[PDB]
Amino acid sequence: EPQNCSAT
Amino acid sequence: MIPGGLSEAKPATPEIQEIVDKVKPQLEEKTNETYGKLEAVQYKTQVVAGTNYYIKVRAGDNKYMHLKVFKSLPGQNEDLVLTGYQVDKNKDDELTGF
Amino acid sequence: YPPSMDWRKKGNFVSPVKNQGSCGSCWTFSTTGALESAVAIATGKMLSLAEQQLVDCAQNFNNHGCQGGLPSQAFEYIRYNKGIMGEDTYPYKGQDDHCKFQPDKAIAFVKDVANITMNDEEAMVEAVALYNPVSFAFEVTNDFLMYRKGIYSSTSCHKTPDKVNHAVLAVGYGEENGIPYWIVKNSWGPQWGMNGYFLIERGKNMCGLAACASYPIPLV
Ligand SMILES: *[C@@H]1O[C@H](CO)[C@@H](O[C@@H]2O[C@H](CO)[C@@H](O[C@@H]3O[C@H](CO)[C@@H](O)[C@H](O)[C@@H]3O)[C@H](O)[C@H]2NC(C)=O)[C@H](O)[C@H]1NC(C)=O
Repeated sequence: EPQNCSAT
Repeated sequence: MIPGGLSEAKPATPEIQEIVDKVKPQLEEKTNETYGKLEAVQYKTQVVAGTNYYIKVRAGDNKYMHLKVFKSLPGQNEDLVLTGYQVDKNKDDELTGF
Repeated sequence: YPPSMDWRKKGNFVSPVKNQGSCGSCWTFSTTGALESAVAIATGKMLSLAEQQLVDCAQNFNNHGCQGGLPSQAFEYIRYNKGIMGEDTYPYKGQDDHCKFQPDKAIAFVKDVANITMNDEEAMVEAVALYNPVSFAFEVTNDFLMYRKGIYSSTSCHKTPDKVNHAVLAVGYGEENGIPYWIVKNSWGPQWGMNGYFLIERGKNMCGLAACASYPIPLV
């Protein structure tokens, strides 16, 4: 899974 | 709420206001205008090597401006700096990076 | 893993402290930091990678130049883009410019990217201890600004991925009198804190140290 934090 | 981005919009505070009053002479040394009262309406913060305030200032019946001030880091001796300013803004125009 | 770790001590594996100014490029400074260290650790070449590259081009990996970004994504940029140049060839300017990437000039490569699970602090502890300095983000409250020395603890921040706001480089870990900490490289010039460095309390996922951290595997 892509790092959710620096997303939106 | 990414790293290095801008915080959510928050209402203006007495410190923010102060920032706009300390800074108002600069907006003027550049625009060569003479604004009346500039009222801190809302704001956003951004973490750089210091802070970058993005202030939505209400100044004129229903005339809003978007000032951008960079507050230094406690370290060295330096004041607030008007590093940018958008004019002709609305009451709702979202504050943004610039 | 050892009670302590510190790549600076181990060698010419950590670059000088960099200053990032009034641009929201702090993420690019984590990225360049990690990679530099990786390369050095893996080869002995201490290189100073260009952050403007990331400021001007990472756009596709969900970053936004001076108004933010994440290192994992930055790492992907470096991978897919096929390299990243260093300072002397793509000077740091702090503002949003349009990409000036030049392929025959890239000096550092990213083969794969190690993503440390969300909120998994010990995995950071492992990585930093066993492989590289880890790039990371956390909530920075005003307290943090004053920082000068010691171990920065906070009851002000909240360890949630809804407000972390500053990427940094974990270059080690250690212990002080009984409280555990992180040896961290910042991107605000050497004058701030302990010569560019700061020490946050370890073990509590303080401010979200472990929220969205990573390290990169260099193509070397
Ligand atoms: C580690 O975290 C990073 C950060 O979120 C994740 O990055 C994503 O990595 C994928 C590969 O798994 C990238 O896919 C590539 O996208 C480019 C963009 O068009 C394209 O050339 C290819 O289609 C390719 O699929 C993706 O760009 C990237 N996403 C972000 C938001 O940066 C990564 O998934 C995580 N790694 C692991 C092993 O979990």
